[PDB]
Amino acid sequence: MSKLNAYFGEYGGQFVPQILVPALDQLEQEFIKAQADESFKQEFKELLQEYAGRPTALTKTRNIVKNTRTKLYLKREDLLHGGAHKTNQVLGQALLAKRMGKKEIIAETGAGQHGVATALACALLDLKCRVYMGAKDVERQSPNVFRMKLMGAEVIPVHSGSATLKDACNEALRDWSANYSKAHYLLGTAAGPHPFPTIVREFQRMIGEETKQQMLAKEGRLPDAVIACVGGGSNAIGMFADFIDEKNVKLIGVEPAGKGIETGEHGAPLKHGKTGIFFGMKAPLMQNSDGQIEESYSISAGLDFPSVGPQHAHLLAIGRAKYASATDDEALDAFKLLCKKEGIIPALESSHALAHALKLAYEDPNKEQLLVVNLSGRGDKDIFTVHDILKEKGE
Amino acid sequence: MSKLNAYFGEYGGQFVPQILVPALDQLEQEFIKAQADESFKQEFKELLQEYAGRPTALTKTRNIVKNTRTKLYLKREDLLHGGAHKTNQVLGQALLAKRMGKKEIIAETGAGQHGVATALACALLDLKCRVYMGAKDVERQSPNVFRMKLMGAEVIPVHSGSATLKDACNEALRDWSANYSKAHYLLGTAAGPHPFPTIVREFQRMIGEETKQQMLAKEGRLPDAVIACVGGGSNAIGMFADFIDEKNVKLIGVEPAGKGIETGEHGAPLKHGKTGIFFGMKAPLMQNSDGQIEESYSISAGLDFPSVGPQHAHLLAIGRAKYASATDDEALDAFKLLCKKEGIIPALESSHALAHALKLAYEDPNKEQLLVVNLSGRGDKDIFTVHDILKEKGE
Amino acid sequence: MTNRYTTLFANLEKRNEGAFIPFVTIGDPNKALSFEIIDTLVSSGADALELGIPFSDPLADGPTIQEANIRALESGITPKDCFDILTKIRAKYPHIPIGLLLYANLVYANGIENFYQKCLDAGVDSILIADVPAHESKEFRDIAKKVGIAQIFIAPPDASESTLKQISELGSGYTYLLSRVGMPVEDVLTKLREYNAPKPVLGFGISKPEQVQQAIKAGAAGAISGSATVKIIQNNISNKQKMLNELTYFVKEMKAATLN
Amino acid sequence: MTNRYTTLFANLEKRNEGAFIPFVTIGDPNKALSFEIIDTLVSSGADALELGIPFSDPLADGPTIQEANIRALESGITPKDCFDILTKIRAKYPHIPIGLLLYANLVYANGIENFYQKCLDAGVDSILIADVPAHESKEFRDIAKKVGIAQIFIAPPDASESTLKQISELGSGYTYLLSRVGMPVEDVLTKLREYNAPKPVLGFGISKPEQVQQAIKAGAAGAISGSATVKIIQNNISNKQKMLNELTYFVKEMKAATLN
Ligand SMILES: [Ca+2]
Ligand SMILES: [Ca+2]
Ligand SMILES: [Ca+2]
Ligand SMILES: [Ca+2]
Repeated sequence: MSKLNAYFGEYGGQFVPQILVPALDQLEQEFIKAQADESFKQEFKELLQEYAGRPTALTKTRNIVKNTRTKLYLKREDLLHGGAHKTNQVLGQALLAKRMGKKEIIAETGAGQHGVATALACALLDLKCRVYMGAKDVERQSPNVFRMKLMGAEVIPVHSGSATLKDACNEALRDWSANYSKAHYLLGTAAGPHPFPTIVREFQRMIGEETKQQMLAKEGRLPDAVIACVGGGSNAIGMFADFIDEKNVKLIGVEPAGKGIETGEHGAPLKHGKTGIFFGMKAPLMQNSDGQIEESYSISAGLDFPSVGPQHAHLLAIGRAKYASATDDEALDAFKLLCKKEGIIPALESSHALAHALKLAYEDPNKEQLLVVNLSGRGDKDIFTVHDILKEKGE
Repeated sequence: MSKLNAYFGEYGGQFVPQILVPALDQLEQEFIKAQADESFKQEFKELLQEYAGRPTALTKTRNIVKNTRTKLYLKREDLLHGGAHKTNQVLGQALLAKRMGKKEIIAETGAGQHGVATALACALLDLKCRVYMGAKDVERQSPNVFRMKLMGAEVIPVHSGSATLKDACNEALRDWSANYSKAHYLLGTAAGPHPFPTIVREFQRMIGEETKQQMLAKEGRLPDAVIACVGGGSNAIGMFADFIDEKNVKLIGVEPAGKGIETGEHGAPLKHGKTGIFFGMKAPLMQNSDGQIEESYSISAGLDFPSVGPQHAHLLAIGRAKYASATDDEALDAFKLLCKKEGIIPALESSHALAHALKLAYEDPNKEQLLVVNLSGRGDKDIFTVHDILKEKGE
Repeated sequence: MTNRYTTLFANLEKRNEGAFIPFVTIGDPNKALSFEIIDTLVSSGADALELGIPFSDPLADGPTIQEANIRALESGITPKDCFDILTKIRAKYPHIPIGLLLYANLVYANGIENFYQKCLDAGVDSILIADVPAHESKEFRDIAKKVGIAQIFIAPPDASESTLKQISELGSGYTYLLSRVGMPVEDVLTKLREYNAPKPVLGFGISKPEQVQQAIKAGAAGAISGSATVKIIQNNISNKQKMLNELTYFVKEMKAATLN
Repeated sequence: MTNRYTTLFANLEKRNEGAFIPFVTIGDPNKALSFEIIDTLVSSGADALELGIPFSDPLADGPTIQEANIRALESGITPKDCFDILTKIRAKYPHIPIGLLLYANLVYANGIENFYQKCLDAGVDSILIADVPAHESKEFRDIAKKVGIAQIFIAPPDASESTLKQISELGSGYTYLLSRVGMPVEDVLTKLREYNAPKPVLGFGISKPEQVQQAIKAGAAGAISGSATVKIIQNNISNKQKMLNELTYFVKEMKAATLN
C-alpha cells in the first residue's frame, strides 16, 4: 500500500498548488512507514509518558454541578507539558520529521501556543525551528516570543500584508514549497491538506483512548457524551476518534459564538458556513456571497479560525456528532466558575466546551448524566484577557 | 500515644508564645489520628492522583549533559497541578483542616505561589481562604493576586511595618492565635514550630517515594544522588525522606548564594549561619552578632528565607546530607540551558539544584553517574524576571 | 482544438518571436484605473494577457501579488466588476488571448459551471486555478471542456515524471513553468516535449528584459512577468499619469526581448 | 524568695492600691530620648517598669509595638545600648521593679547565661521571653534561678488546666494574663489562686483609665499598658516636649485608676 484516503465524504482533499504535491506525497509515505515501525511507536509513547506527562488525569468535579444529578468529568490536558494538548501532535510530527532525515522545521503561530509547543519539541529532539509570526502578533505576545527564543527557535516576524496569522501561513507554506527537501512544516491543527487531518488525529488519539479506559476503571460504564471545543479540530478529534465506533456515546463539539451568531462576529462555520475550498482543503467556510473568506472572531485566539477540520464536517453530515456554540460571555462565566467551584483555571478555548456542559447539567438538573469535558489547556495565558474584560465591564 | 517528637537533634521545637501552644497540640493530635484513618489516606491519594496529577513523570535528559557520561534525571514536579510541588502539602493540610471541623484557612505568601496553591485547594474542598500579603508584594504581583481572587480567596494586604512577607507572617500568626478554634494556618514550608516540619514532610513524601520506585523500574538501581533546592525545606525533604535509610544514596541540597556568599546578599544559612531561635523553631539563622535576623537574598523569591527547616540542619550535623550553594548567575545559566537543550522552563528555585547537578556532570565528564534533580516547579512565573536580568546585562 | 492561443503561437513562430504575457490582477488599484492598466498593456504590445481575480487568502502568491489582491478588495472589487472589465476589453481587442489566474473558492462558490459560463461570456480563453493540482482537477476540467475554456496547469520542476506526463495530457493553451533561468530547465522541457504538452511558458522570476531574452532562448514559446508588472502599480499608486507611462515603457522593453 | 516585686506588692496592698506598669521598648525612638522616656515614666508614678529590648522579627506583637522595635533598630540600638539605659535608670531609682520583655534569640545568641548576667548587672529584676512557652523553658529557667532573675510566664485564658498549673509553679515576680475585661477572667484567676501562682497582672488591651479601674476590681494585683504607652511615642515623634508631657499625663491618670 502506498496511498491513504484523502477525503471524509467529499470533505478535505489536497487543494494545494502543484509545487506542494510532492511534499504531501512524501510526508504521506513516511507517515505510513512510521505507523508500521514499532521503534517509532515506542519512542512516541516514552516521549508522551516520560516527558510530556501522559497519561493525564481524569478529574471528577466536586462542586460546579453539585446542585444537579450530573456527574461531570474533566480530561486534564492542562496538566500536560506545555499546558495544552498541542504538545501531543507536535512531538509526533517532530519525531516523524526526524526520521525523514530532516533537521529543520517550519511553523507558524498567532497567539503563540503552537509556536511554543513547536519550539520545545525541536529543542528536545535537536531540530532547527523557524516559526513565522505576524508583526502585530509579535508586538502583542512579548512573553510567548521570549519563551520561543529561550528554547532556541528563530522567530521570523512577517510584516507584509495584514501582518498577522493569515500572512504567516503564507510565508510558512511558500517556505515549505521551496525547502521541503530539508525542512518539514508542522501544521498546527487537524485541518489543511491531506495527510495533515489524518496525521493530527492519530497523534491526538490517546486523548480519547485514555478517557475510555480511565472511565471504564473509574465509573464502570462508557460516558453518555464527550464534549470538546472545536477551533481547527485538533483537540476535539483527539477525544472523538476512539469513541466513534461506540454507537451510544454522543460526540458534542463546541464552536465559539463570539459576540453572538446574530452579530456576525463568531467563529462557528460548521453550523453557519457554506462549504468551500480554502487552506488546501474542501470544508465549511465563513465566506461572503462572492467567495471571499470572512474574518472570524472569538474571545480565545485558539478558536479564531474561519474554517474547520474535514473529519468534523463529515461527522456532522453523517449524524455521528452534534456541534454547538458558546458565546464569549458563556465561556467567560464558565471560566470564572471553574476557578471558584473547582480549583482549575481553564483555557478560554476549553471554557467553551465547559460552558456547554454546564448547560446540559443545569437545563435538566434531575437527570442522571455522565459527561466528559476535554480540558484542552491551562488558563494562565488568559489571565490578562479575562481581567481586562472583567474590568471593562465591572470588576 | 498522644505525642510526637518535636526535635531533630536539638533542632526545631515549639518556640511560640504560650497563646499558640493549644493550637499546636490540637493540630498534632488531629494529624496523628489522620495518619491512622485509612479513609483519609485514600482521599489524599485520590486527590493527588485524580486531581493533582500524581504520579509525576521522571524524565531522562537527552542533550544537556550529552558531552559527559552522566545520566541525569528530572523529577517532574513542574507537571503537577499548580506548577509546583506546594500543591502536595497544601492539599494535605486543607484536607486535614476539613476533618478538624474547620471551614476557614489562614495563609500568607510573598511571591504568591503558596497563596495560589492555598486558594485552589480551598476552592476544591470548599474552605474559606484568607491569605495575608505585604502591601508592596501585592503591588508587584498583580497576576497572582488576580489568580487568588478568581478562586474565591480573600487577599488581605498588610500595610504595617515593612509591609512585606515578614509582616504577613505576623498578621497570619496573630490571626491564628485568636481564631485557631475555627481556622487552621496552612504553613508554607517544612519549617516553623512542631508539628509543621513533620507534617509537611509526610505530605511531600510521595516525591521521593515515586522517584525510588520509578528509578528502580527505569534504570534498575538506586540513583547515586538526589539533588533539590532548599529554601525553607519543603521540596528537598520531600525528595530526601524516603531515601534517608538507603545508605548509599547521597542527599544534596542546594541553597541560594545570591550575588555571592562573599557579598552577604545570599540565602544560605545552613552552611553560613549561626544557630538561633526564630519563627517558633531552633535552627540555623542569618543573624548579626547581637541576635537580630539579617535580610536574605536570592534571585528566586521561593528561596529568599533567612532560615531553614530543622530536619535539614539535623541531616547536616549527622553527615547524612551535604548542602551546597548556587549563585544567581549559576541558576540563570542553568535556567537558559534547560530551555535550549531540553524543552523545559524550570523554576528559578529549581534551577539552583540543576546548576549544581550540571557542576557534578561537567567537573568529572568521564565519570559514570546517575543523578536526580527535583524539578520543584515550572518557570513560566520567572519569564519576566529572567528577561529583565538578561536585558539589564546584554540580551 | 484551436483557440486564440494556437492562432497566436503560430503567428509568432512565423515571425520567429517569443510571447510576452504580463500579469496584472483585475481591479488593482480600483475599477476605473484597472481597465486603463489593462488597456495600456495591450496597446504597448502584449501578445497575451494573464489577469488575476482578487482573492481574500492568496496562500500561493508572494508579497507583491498579495498587496495587489488587497488593493483591489479594499476598493470593493467583485467578480462581477471583473467580468465588466474583461467584457469591455474583449469588446475593444478581439482575438487577443486572455487567461485568468483564479483561486478555487471563487469558482466553487456560486457554482463551478455557473462561474465558468460568466468567464466565457466575458471573452476569457483560459483559466489557471492556483490551488487545484492535476490529480484533483477532474471536476473542474470536465466542465472546462463542456463550456469551451482551456484549463491551464503549472509544471513545477520537481514533480513525478508520472505527474509531469499527466500535466502534459490534461493541459491546453499553454503550460505554466516554475523553472528558473539563472532539476534544470532544459531537462524539464525535454520531458514536456516528449509528452506533447502544450507550448511552454516561463513565469517564475521574470523581471528584467535580460531574463526574457534568455527565456525564448533555451526553448520556450513565451514568458510571463508576474511581480514585475504589479510592482509598477504598487510604486505609483498616487501618480496615475506616471504609472501608465512607466507601464507602457515596461511592456515595450519586455516585448523587445522576445524578438529573434 | 523575696525580690523587689514582693516588696512592691506588699507595700501596695498595705496602701490598698493596684500596680500600674507601663510598657515602653528601650531605645525608642533613639537612645537619648529613650532614657528620658523611662525617666519620666518613673517620675510620673509608675510602680514597676516593663521594658522591651528591640528585636528584628517580633512575631508575637501587634502593629503598634512592631513600629516601635523598628524605630529603635533604625536608630542603631544595641543590647549594649539597652543595658547602658537600664544601668543609668537603676543608678537613679534603686528598688524600683524593672522587668524585660525579650525575644529568645537575643538571649540564645551570645550565650543564655552570658546574656542573663548582663541583665542582673544592669539591675534587671525579671525577664519574660515572649517566644518560649512553659513546657520548653527548662534551659532558660534553670539559668534564671542560678543568676537570681525572676522568670515571668504568660497565662493565656485557653491553656490546659495542666498547663495553667505548670505556669503557676514555674512563675515568679508576677503572672502576665492575656485575659480581657470587657473562658472568663474570674474563672482564670480562680485556677491561678488555687495553684499559688505569683500575683496576677492584666496586660492585653489596657488603654484607658476605665480599663485599669475595672482591672484592680475583679481581683488583680495590677495592670500593664503596652500599646497605649508606646502609641504616645509614635504620635509625637517630631515633638519632644509635647511627647514627655502627654507621657507624664498618661502615667498619672492611669495610676489614679489603681487607687481604692
Ligand atoms: Ca480573527
Ligand atoms: Ca428544562
Ligand atoms: Ca529578602
Ligand atoms: Ca576536574
